Amino acid sequence: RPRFSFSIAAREGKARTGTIEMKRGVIRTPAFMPVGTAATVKALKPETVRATGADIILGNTYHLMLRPGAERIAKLGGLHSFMGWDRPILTDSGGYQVMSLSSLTKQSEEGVTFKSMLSPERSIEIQHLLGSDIVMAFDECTPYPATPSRAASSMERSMRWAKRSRDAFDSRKEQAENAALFGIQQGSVFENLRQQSADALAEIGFDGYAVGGLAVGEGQDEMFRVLDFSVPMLPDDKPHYLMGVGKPDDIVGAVERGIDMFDCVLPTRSGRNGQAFTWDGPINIRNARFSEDLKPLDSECHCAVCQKWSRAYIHHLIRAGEILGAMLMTEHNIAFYQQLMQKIRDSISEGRFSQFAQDFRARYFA
Amino acid sequence: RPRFSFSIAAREGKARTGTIEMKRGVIRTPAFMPVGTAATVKALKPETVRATGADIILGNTYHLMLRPGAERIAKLGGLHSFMGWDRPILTDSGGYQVMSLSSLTKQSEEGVTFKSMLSPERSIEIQHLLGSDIVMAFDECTPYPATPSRAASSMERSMRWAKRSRDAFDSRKEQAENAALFGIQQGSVFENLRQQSADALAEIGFDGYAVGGLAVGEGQDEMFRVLDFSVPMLPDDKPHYLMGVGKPDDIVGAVERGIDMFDCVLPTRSGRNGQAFTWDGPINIRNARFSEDLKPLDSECHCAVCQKWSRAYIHHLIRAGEILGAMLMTEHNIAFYQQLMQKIRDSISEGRFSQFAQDFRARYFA
Ligand SMILES: [Cl-]
Ligand SMILES: [Cl-]
Ligand SMILES: [Zn+2]
Ligand SMILES: [Zn+2]
Repeated sequence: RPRFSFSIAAREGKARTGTIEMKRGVIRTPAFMPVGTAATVKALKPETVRATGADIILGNTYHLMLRPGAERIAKLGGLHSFMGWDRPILTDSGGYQVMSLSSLTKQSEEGVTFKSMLSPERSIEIQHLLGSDIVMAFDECTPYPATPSRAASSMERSMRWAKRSRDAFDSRKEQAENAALFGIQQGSVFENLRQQSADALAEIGFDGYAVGGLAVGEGQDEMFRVLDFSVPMLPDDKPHYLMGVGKPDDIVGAVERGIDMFDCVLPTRSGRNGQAFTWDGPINIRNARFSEDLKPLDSECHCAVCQKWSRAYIHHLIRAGEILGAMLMTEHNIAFYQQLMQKIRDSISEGRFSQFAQDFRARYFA
Repeated sequence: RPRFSFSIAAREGKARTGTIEMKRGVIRTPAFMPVGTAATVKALKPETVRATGADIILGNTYHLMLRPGAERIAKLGGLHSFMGWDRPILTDSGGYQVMSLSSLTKQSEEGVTFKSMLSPERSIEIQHLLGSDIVMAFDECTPYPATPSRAASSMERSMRWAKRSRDAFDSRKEQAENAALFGIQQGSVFENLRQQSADALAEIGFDGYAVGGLAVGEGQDEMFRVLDFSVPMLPDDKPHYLMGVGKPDDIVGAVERGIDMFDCVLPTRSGRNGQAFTWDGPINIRNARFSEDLKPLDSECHCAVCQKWSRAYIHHLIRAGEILGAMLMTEHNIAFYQQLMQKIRDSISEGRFSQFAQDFRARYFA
């Protein structure tokens, strides 16, 4: 396999389906990436992640650079070996969580200093030490809402940081030859800033383009409005990655607007909290109505959990605080997300994605 | 298969190896039973429990009679169906944990009343509703130390309760025809009381005989001293079950004294707390010395954890509080216990158990 090759096999409107080929494996798109915080997809062995259909996982950098440390992971053979996942890993830059999770942060043009310095150069180096396959440029995730002036200042700094990220990645031969680098479009909800950001990123040149700054509480209508004008600004022939999204209906609508890749903690985190996704909408398995329900979490789901255990049993486990409850809910939810992506890919390939989206919504929101 | 058949295939001194055949499966003896609290072996799917080599698990009754409730489990199809374990389950009577975990307990000849009535009859009924394969008679676990008078009074009540348990079990045709009933020897550390208890139990007649009251903080020397005279008092041709034991060296010495069955929470509970069993003794994986150790938990262990992950990774997971850490430590520890039992069975079958016990101790305590 090549370092990186994205091929589009079929299209319907703005939606696309295809593959990314990388040295460590093929990624089917549109793709959902389960999130690995701290070198684990919470409550799942990697073989179980793979059994759900995942082709790639996201590794959070912020936690790993603190514990166990990036240099330590490199000394131990890299993240893939360490956690036992041998397929592609996309790593975030660490910049978003440094702001969310640190104390006493101090921002400058050089980077961010924080207490538990992270610059573009150090972020790219950390991602190299982890052995990331898809490296994210280091940027500033603009708060929402943002004034036009502040959104512009933040986007402009992020574009300067994108060039620094590109140059740091290219100056490390092993990384440049074996990994890919994605740039991140910013600009808040403002069309002119989104266009300037797209133009700057395309001039630098990246292997893929993320739409940043949209998992920030703005609501689906506004997110879709921004995607409507933002995704067409990005190069058509490269993957489009919507960071931090999202709920099933967010994914469907984002694919309808040209997005190829997704990640979010919802299936894992909300699974451990008792929320199970089904084709008829989410359910909270802790509800007393499930205490004697012998049906599986979802009546059509093909996952191992739905083949073997009832709602009543999982209700009991989650109410009791049992680890197996978290394991089963997470496996089912990640499997549900992968089945959603498979239905999306198949429907685009067959020219019936518009109908699929309509049928999906009618049933999910009934 | 029959309802119950215990066959001894080989013997060395007081040690025995053989099989218990029951409707739901064969149990190889000496046997270690992983403990299922609240209808789950904590942090493991049943298929993983089986992959470690377990033939039978122990279900705690006290928790289940409270949550989800025995009648509810019966309505849902029984414990086996509920949790997805189709092999034999031994259930405790609930009497020990009612004393440990309840408030405002009130004891009488009829049974025990408590706040979150449990009589011999109700205990046997609960175990029936769960669908237990091996039912334990309801008894009083005598505190340690106990005066001779108090040990005698408690043992005498337990023998009256053993007869009530026998009669309740026999009066339920489906239970009598499909399950087995074990009686529990009491008498604290006193040889004369242990003999009276053995005689009373043998007169009633049971499918197997437990040695009760020895997982109570008395120390290994005293436990072994009591086993030395207590196990020969029980019928030779029936299984001997040492309840609540124990550490690996406790198991080896108890087998040398004629015990066939064991259960304890040590491998599961202490696994979640960071203690891993190895042929060279236990280690605490949280210790900083393991942070860069690429070896598996144990250098000879055949378990899936030791084939795939390093000490350094599991150290990281346990320090981070990650669910996968609990999963991996528990799988390894239960696998270690099953490998110990396999080595015990093979060495007795080959007439070299005395040498095995000596070699085991020399290395485990080096
Ligand atoms: Cl998560
Ligand atoms: Cl436990
Ligand atoms: Zn499922
Ligand atoms: Zn192992």
